[PDB]
Amino acid sequence: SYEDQNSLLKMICQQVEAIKKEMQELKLNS
Amino acid sequence: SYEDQNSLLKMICQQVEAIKKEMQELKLNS
Amino acid sequence: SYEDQNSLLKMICQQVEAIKKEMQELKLNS
Amino acid sequence: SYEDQNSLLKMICQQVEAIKKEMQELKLNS
Repeated sequence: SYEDQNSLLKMICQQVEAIKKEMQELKLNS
Repeated sequence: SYEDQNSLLKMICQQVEAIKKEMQELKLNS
Repeated sequence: SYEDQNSLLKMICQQVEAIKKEMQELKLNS
Repeated sequence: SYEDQNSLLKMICQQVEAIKKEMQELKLNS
C-alpha cells in the first residue's frame, strides 16, 4: 500500500543521506 | 582516533546492509 | 512506466551491493 | 591504513551520491 511503502522509501532515502554524511566524515578525517 | 574511525565505518556498513534488506521489501506498485 | 521504475530499482540494488563490497574492502585494508 | 586509501574513499562517496540521486527519482504507484 502506498502509505506503508512510502514510509519505507522515505526512510531508505534518509538512511542513504546519513551514509553520505558519515562517509564524508570518514573521508575528511582519514 | 582510529577507534572513532572504526566505529564509524562499522555503523556505515551496518546501515548499508540494512538498506540492502529494505530495498528487497520495497514494492513499487502495491 | 512501471518498467522504468523496476529498472531503476534493479540498478540501485546493484549499486548498493557494490558499495557494500567496497566498504568491506576499505575495512579489510584499514 | 585509513591514511592510504583516499582513492577508494572517493569512489565510495561518488557512488553513495549516485544512489542518493536515484533514490530521489524512484516513484511508487506510477
